[PDB]
Amino acid sequence: RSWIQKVLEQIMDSPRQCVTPSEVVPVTVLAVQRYLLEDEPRDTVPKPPLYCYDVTISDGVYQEKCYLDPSLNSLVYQNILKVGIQMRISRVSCLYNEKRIGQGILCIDNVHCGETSDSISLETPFRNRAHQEKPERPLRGGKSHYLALWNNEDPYGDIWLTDKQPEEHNFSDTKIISLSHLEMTWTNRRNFPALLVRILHKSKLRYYGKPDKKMIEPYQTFLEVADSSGTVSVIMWNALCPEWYKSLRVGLVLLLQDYSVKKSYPFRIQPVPVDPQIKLISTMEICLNLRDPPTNIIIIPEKQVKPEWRLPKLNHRFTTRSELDDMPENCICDVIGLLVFVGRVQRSKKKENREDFWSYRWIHIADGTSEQPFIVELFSTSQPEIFENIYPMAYFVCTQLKVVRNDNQVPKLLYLTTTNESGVFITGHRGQPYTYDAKVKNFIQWIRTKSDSGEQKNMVIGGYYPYPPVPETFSKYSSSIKVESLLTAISEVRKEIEDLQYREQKRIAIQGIITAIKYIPHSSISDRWESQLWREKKFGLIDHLHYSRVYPESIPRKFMFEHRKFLSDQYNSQPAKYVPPEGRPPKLDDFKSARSLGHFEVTILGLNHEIAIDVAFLPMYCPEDIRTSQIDTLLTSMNYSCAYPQDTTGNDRLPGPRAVAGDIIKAATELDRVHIVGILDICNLGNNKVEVYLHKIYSP
Amino acid sequence: RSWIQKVLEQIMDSPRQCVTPSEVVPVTVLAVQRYLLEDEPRDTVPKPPLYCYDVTISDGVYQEKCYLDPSLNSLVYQNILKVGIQMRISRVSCLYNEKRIGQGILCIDNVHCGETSDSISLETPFRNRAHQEKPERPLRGGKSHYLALWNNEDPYGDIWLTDKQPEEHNFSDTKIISLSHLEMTWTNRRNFPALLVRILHKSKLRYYGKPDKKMIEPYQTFLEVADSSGTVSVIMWNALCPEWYKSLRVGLVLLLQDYSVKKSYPFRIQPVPVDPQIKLISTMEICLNLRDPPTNIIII
DNA sequence: TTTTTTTTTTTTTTTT
Repeated sequence: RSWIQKVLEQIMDSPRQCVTPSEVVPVTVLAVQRYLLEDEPRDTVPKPPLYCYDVTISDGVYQEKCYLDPSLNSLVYQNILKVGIQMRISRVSCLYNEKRIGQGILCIDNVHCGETSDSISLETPFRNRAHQEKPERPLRGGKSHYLALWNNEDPYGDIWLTDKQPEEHNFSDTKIISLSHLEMTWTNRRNFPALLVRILHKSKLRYYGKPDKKMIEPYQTFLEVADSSGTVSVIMWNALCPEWYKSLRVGLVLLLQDYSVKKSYPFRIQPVPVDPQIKLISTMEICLNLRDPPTNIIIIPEKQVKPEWRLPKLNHRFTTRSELDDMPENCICDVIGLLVFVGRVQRSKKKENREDFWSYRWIHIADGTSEQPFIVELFSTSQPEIFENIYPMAYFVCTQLKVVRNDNQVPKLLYLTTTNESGVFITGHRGQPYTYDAKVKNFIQWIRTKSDSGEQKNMVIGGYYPYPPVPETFSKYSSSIKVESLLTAISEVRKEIEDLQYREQKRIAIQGIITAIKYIPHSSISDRWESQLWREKKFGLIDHLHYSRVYPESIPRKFMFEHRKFLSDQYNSQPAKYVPPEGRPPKLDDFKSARSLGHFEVTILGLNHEIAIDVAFLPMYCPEDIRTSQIDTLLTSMNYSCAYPQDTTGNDRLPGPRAVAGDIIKAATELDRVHIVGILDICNLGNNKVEVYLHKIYSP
Repeated sequence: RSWIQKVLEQIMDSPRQCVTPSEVVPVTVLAVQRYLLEDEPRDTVPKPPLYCYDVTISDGVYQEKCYLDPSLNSLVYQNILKVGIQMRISRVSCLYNEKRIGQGILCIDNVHCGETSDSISLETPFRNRAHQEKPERPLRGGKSHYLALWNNEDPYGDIWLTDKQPEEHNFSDTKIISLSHLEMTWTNRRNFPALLVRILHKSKLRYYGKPDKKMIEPYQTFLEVADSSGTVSVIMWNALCPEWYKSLRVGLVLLLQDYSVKKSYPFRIQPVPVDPQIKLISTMEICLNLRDPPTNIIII
């Protein structure tokens, strides 16, 4: 028999009772689906976690979906409870979903997540066939739905339908009034007639679901649509995004018929159209709510489009690196280029809610117009299939990129960022979606010229990439940070490390003195230096923090199209559901390191000589940068270009890695008893793998 | 040159080590302030004092604000260590504040307080300019502040401002509701509209800064403002008190915006106003925290 | 005592 069935029979007739199971045999996790925790008593002092998770264990005989007790949510937060792990259940309890007629829900009250399972069989049947239903929904609570395991803007599950194709509708007997006319007469007329518009901007999803509120699929997406008489902001309400979101895209002629015109929202701004001729309507807004007969939205095909209507054409503000160099800040633009680098999918905490996160990742889009790549801060645009599976050597096109500039720092910062109404599309060979635009044709011409010339731009994927480089002087660094939180204590650092969540990144500043720096030939005369101060105070340290370890996934690795899937999966966000690995995968140490140096280990003794720490120094600058003076100092972590070397062909005479390592060690030795201000980078790679890499050493 | 300079140069390179000063020269106390003793280990059976003291001993040349070892607070409880006295420091130590960029701090660890000085100079320069920063703050801690020397219900220091003046806020399109309106509708109002209240009673300050919890300006004052017939016990939190307490007098017409509404604190005792005709709303209370823009509190 | 941010809302009259 199966441990699942044994436990179920053991605790089936004692609902909501904590019962240690008779026998504990490891079970295999196969999925972790997240959803909102609702219908629980929030009066409790430890406010219930905002979200709860369902774990789909398997026992070799049957696989059953379990509801993890929210008290254990920290395990999923730190990615300890992965997919395909050998967890052992120490406590179990039953629970009946009164909103449904089914069986008990095995509740995992206590667990001991272990190691990976060598036998991950997804062919096992489901003990409770209700669990194996086509629409994958949460165990508890009416018509509940699942959210993306990490962020709230990524569509996830099966409710997100993608089967809305154009339909031929005859417009005879239809009025299709102009948007300006509607703006004039939306406060008097009763039956708002039809509208023929074209989507010009599609924005990310917005999850406004709150606990203990009678809300069903609380999603809203903002669409800007334009006709021959202006443009308006169209908003899709809950229960409509699931059916239409994955299908609606920019450039689709829609026929909205039964809508609701409201006064518009003052806390949300309407993006300016690419073509200024389009008159902007700001006093009006169109709300699309799900209706009984699904006719409120119709995707009119292009073939039916008549020039007589003169519908506005989807334009684009495509920009090239050279042009971007001359564009003021906050000047929206579009970028088409070749992905020559992709970074980890890091996460940041929303400033509004402490339990929500943004998923972002840095990518160096590049073109033939300049020698520097577009640095784009790619936040999730509710396009997980493209965002998660993005790889170098791909023609990438984003839609709405706000320009961000900072000239105070000596390394002038010029990186683009994705806006709310942005979009991501991967292009293939000649411009697939945007061939007509001349800039796309020029980019394709450059691609062909490079291909026939035998030149290939260097490619990288993943790694430790703290793009924003701290300024050259601590005063300028602190000009933005508050005085009370500017610095921390070497002792308090431990809590900072222990507070981060999956891929949450943090930057802290610590006051101390470099005591001993050691060089670790990383890839496959003096490498260690010790300070007399260290030899004296090493025996009187209260707590010597040891975080000078570099993980294999923090080393950027040169991309290889053949191992594309493996390389991508080694740096994406943790998948929600297990998927068996094709054949055997290679070793993450089997790929060449895009870096060009070995990592050092820096020991810092606090100003009071009581506490110490061991950070790891991971410079990303090549010796050519040293020779041409593209680095503020040898103790920094980035060259000014903030980009990896391209087709390195000039290291024949330049000092080798060992010479640069000796220079770095000597520079560190120059700071013997000097109170320096280190800038550390704390990133938690999940599964209790927190990397603490040094960024900059601000000397007096 | 000076005793201060000699001792500091002697003990700068040995933080958290106790060294008898090379020379013991009487030094005049020119100031004595009191602040919370957080960041100390509360695991010792003799729990360290809830407050520590900073003494601005002055030599003939300079005066450098020092730190009094909490074990010496007995000399201040009896007022034996007062301003204007002459004392002979016997033990010193160097401590570095890890939340500020600055030089070492002299840690007084044993004194022999004598008698009043014959000549006290208030014009002696400050050796360390950091000590001379106009918004005076305690030597230890990041955003710490000095309390009053003896009682905790008296504003003290430069954090307390009196610069607030009446402002002519236009009421062209300001949505002003009544207190009873919130009383009936405050659990459904996603946004709480503006208010136009008038102060009736202003309470004495209350310091709730415990040593272990990390709080900034643990100052809290309860103001009984009454808009229209209704009256509620508004309560200002955190660092809002030392920006509006020395300025707000009873009878000032306040315009509170971007506020919060919650349940009345269980042990709260709302005072009855002079006029009985008013309604004493005692179910919900408006909390005024420091919003990033300075529009939350505007007096008309 | 402490404690912040976010959106959601459907419907049968007028003629002068």
